[PDB]
Amino acid sequence: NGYRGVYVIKKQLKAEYRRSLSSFFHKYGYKINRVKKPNLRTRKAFNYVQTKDCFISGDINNNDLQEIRTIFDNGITLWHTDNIGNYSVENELR
Amino acid sequence: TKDCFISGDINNNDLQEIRTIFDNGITLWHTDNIGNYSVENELR
Amino acid sequence: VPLSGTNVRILADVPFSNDYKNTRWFTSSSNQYNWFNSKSRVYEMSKVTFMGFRENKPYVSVSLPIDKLYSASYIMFQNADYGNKWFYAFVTELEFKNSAVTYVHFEIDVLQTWMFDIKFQESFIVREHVKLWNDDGTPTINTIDEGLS
Amino acid sequence: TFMGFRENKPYVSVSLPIDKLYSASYIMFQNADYGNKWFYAFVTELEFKN
Repeated sequence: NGYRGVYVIKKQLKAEYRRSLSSFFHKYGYKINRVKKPNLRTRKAFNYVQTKDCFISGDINNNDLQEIRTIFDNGITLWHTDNIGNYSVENELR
Repeated sequence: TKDCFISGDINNNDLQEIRTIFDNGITLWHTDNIGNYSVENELR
Repeated sequence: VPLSGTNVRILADVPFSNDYKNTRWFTSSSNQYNWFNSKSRVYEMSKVTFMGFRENKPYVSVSLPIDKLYSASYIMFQNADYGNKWFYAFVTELEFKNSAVTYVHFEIDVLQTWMFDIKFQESFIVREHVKLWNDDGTPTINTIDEGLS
Repeated sequence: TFMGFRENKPYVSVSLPIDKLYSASYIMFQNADYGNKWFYAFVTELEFKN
């Protein structure tokens, strides 16, 4: 029946789950779980950012500074174009 | 029930209260001996 | 959202509430108006002023006994200064002020009021109703784990 | 001049009828003490006093 040698079978998830996960990643990026400085303006259209216990300093009354930490700890989307909310765009790097 | 739907000519406030009552669970009695669970409680 | 109204109408028998679990969706404002216009008018005023003042207690004074306004469920009104736009609101509570004068409390129905001004953008959909059957009679593919026995 | 004083709810007096500002959403201004720095703010509520 012609079975000899070695076979390489390549597999990927179904269309339904590709659509599902791709759309989630497009809007909310990836799970990172790193302590590092955040990516604020690396994409052409928008950057989603969610931190935990973030550190932010500056010449700011601590009250406003605390509010700002809270904002990033809750997650926020930073837009780099005037078309705010339009997620159809590619949102490629740079 | 859970998230029950109930309509009627009722101010929505009372209607909301009634939905809540069924969402929390309630026993509807059909005899005067309220609370007596010894009975057979057969169909019909 | 205005604090003085024209063409004010208090309606009976509007079947949804500020729980916002249900609403009647419309394809146009004209259709929306026609639907509300077929409701019984419990009371009407040509020109009136709204109070509250304090947040969350907005209301309109009506010259009827509180028993006569029990059927009241909804309010619609226009504002002379923003054209032919209709504002819609739930009647939330009747407050007895004087006899022969009730304070009718209301809360802007944000769905009905802004129905055609809202633009929905891409969102995480937890549940929705989807296409069930292909043209050829085959089922569509929906296999997301429902977690129901 | 800004008000909201002791009331702790800041606001600015405008000489327009409340209907003239229904589209208002945001405020920006400079301060003599902070150079050419711009301050930005949400409009949260229109109050009819006069």
